[PDB]
Amino acid sequence: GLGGQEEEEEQRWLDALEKGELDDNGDLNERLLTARQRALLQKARS
Amino acid sequence: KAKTRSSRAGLQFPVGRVHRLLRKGNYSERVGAGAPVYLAAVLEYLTAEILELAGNAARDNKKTRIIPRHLQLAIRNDEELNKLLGRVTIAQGGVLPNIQAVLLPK
Amino acid sequence: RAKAKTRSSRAGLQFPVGRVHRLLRKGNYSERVGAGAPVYLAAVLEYLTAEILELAGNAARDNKKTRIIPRHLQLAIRNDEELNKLLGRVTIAQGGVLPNIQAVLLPK
Amino acid sequence: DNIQGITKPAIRRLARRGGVKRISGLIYEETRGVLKVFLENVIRDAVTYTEHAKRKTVTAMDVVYALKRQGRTLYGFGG
Amino acid sequence: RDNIQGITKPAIRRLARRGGVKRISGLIYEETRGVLKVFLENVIRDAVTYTEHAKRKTVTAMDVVYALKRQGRTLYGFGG
Amino acid sequence: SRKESYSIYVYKVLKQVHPDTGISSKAMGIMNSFVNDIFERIAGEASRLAHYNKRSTITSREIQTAVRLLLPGELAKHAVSEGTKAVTKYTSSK
Amino acid sequence: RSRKESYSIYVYKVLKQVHPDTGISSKAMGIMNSFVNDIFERIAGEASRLAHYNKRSTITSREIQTAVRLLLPGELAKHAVSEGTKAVTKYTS
Amino acid sequence: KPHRYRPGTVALREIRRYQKSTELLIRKLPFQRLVREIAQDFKTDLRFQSSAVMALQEACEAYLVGLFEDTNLCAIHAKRVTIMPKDIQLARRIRGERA
Amino acid sequence: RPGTVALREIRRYQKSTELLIRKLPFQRLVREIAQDFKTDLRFQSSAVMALQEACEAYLVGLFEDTNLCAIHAKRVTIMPKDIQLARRIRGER
DNA sequence: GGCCGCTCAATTGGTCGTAGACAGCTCTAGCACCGCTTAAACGCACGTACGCGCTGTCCCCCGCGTTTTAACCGCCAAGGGGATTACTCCCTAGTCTCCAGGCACGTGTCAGATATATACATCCTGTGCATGTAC
DNA sequence: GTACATGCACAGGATGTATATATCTGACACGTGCCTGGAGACTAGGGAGTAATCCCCTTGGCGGTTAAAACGCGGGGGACAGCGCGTACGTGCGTTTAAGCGGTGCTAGAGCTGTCTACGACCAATTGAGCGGCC
Repeated sequence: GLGGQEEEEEQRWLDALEKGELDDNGDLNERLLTARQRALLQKARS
Repeated sequence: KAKTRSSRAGLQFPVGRVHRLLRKGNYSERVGAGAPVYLAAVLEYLTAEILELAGNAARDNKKTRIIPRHLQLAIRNDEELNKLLGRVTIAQGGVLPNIQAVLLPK
Repeated sequence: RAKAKTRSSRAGLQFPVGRVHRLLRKGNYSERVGAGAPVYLAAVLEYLTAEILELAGNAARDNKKTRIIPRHLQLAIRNDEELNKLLGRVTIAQGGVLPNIQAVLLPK
Repeated sequence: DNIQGITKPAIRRLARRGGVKRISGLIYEETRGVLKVFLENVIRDAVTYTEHAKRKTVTAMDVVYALKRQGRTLYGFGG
Repeated sequence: RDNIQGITKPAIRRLARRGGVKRISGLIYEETRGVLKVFLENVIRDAVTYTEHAKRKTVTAMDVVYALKRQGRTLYGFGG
Repeated sequence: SRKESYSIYVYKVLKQVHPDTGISSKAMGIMNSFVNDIFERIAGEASRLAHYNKRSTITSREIQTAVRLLLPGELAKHAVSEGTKAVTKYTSSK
Repeated sequence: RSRKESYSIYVYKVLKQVHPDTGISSKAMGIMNSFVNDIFERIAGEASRLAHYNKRSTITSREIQTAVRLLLPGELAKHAVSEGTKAVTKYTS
Repeated sequence: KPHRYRPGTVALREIRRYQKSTELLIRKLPFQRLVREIAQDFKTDLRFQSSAVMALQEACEAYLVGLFEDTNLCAIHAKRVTIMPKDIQLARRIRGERA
Repeated sequence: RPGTVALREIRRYQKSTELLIRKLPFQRLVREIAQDFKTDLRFQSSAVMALQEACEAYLVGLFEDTNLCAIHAKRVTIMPKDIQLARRIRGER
């Protein structure tokens, strides 16, 4: 079945782990933010 | 003709039910007519915001049915929800994906 | 007909059963407070007050002072494995801290 | 003894979710004491709410209220 | 203005010595001032909102004690 | 009997926020328990705030301060903004 | 004019019942007044929840017995329950 | 595919798999049977609702995850990648959870 | 000798009980931190004392737990990296 | 150079004054607490029915005992960075003070907001059924 | 490739509601007097600064044993029916607590007398090192 796409997500994230090219949490869009989150991002930009 | 306190104030949250819960919870012998409107609006805002973030996390994981995991992603990403909910636990929510640094290979 | 006796004296307590009933009924802990409630609660406050004062007294007397000061209270809470759980996150004004050295610091 | 039923693999998984890279062999036993003393708190509180209700049966509310009193609130079961 | 720096090095040194540490690495002092400023920031932010609620210009010892109960870090003796 | 609960309002908010989206009965259990917990938290703090002033009444001011005490950060400001907007609608509607 | 309404006389009586020679500084009186008033808020607070979680209106001796059984640690629970049962036993005769 | 593998790699793969998924790690019946031993020491012949014994499990696994996650942090701070009982005792004492 | 006068000093401040922070620096620091929550506030003298006791107790409690962190790392010397551990696993940040 | 007897410059001793701070009154007055009503609604006792939880019989994938082995801990050795400690010099924290002003408290008085009695209607919870999402 | 779980359609009872009624709480403007913010003068305790030096932590290196990962074996965890012990309800009931209005006990404030410790200072004794006498 289509589970080869989720197996490819595992292969992509392991290829990036063998390369060592990742965030400090090891994990791999402003339009979608709440008005509060826009205010917090504006507060981070100031 | 009547109009519900909820629909008059413009909330989807149940102002009448909040009024009874404040009156019958013995939080006081007297409850102000504004108090359950104001409280319903805050419960609504919190419920709208925690759901908006969960729905975004669900669609970003290509599912349309919100399940406890999506709430746990929403709550633990945004630090003001993570401070509000703090120490509470979500049934079958799991944990926010986080391989700690230094363990992460070189 | 008249001539009262205090509900404390009828209970056999030093603690104020009247005050406790008045506070339970006005505090909105419920719309109703049963007559056994303030009696029983007054006894519990008296017991915990007796325990913490008795240990404070011993701590003061063993420190050779005839008077309780916040230090002798703090040294009575922290030297009891039970009260230190009950008061596990209280600060005592002017209490200081339980005297203790971690053994890895202790010299030679 | 049913506490030895908390399997060595179960504690591997249950710690691996917490992100530990490597276990040490003493953890598999010592953790059972920590789980047992956590349960031995919430059960005695939950049973206390249950006996107070004059129930024979421990309900979901009897344990969720114990967890709310322990300051470790659990959502999703009951309310 | 400068007052966070006014918590003296010796004051933090004594305050740690009561807590029973033997040696302080010198980066502790500037960092500790940050922690203490965060703790007062939380307590004062709470206590000021109790004070504003009471329509009152003065922070009383009860308002800071209630803020400390609100944070689950209770304090006795200062009233209540 | 009746299992009195928030479920239809929570769902009615979800269809206002993301009209396509659906929600599991486990998530409805969470949303009920979350609303009930926030509610008991806020009303709990409002009752203490009334006692500290020796008032009887839970007026709307009592909720405003309980909200800016319990909610953190900018979330507190947005909640208070929603509350003051809501009471403004209600008192303007008569 | 307002009144402070403390427990000071009662805690003073209780000390004098167990260390008859000993004194209380007004600072230690303050600490004890807080401790009594804080345990009262904790017990009565928990008794209220023990009513709502059973949809009873009242709080009675068995609600406070359960509040004690939860709120206190080890030996202090069984001691406090012994004291409360003594007091209501005497009061009901 | 390979033989013998590279140690530590299957641990990192396990972390990803057990963080990505929310199933109960403790097998249900061993826990369902454990809870009744803790019950017998304080009330005989108790009866448990089907939800409640599982709500205890959700609280336990959320507590143990929420302890190993701090224990890991003590080990990393202590110049190790391996957790040990001397970390667990410490994480508890710093949380105020016993001693 | 070094570290011996420090170890004798610990015994001196654990037997002692008075405030370790200078009043006026703490008095100004409370007002300074208040300014951007509200202008023009008045502080009751006893409130600043209560806040000071809360802070000194909190800091002592943090250093007591920080000592455990450094000693767990086989250091008798505390470092910022220990404070970041203790305040993390307290759940405080 | 070595012994001892007056001088006057030397500590160590005992009785007075006071101030902090309870302590025990010692009122004394004002206010909560107790008693004895009458009333009404909560909780109790006690049936009855139904969920619901024990205690029961099938079964695969997980638990686990054994095996190598390699990477991490713990140990040790060396060394320079850095915290202590020991003074030194200065200043700002502590204090007590007085003004002098701000405002927390209290009291008299009001009105408007809220409890609550009750009659309708519309909301939403239990059931049933349709159909698409997660697996 | 499948069907269990959500999502919509419907009835109906309970609870939310509009309105009138009565009132007490909270808001307001008044004064009393408390006490906090400012700003000052002086001492001296604590603080900033430095130089000197010890020893601690950091690092790098090593060997040992410990956990990981793989493997085959087999046991017990996961998933389906039967009994009956409870848990939720409904009713009828009476005991319990509230409300209300008095009278007295007691508790708080204020003030006082009183120790009584505990801390300096003065008053009055004495002890000794400082020295000359003598041969």
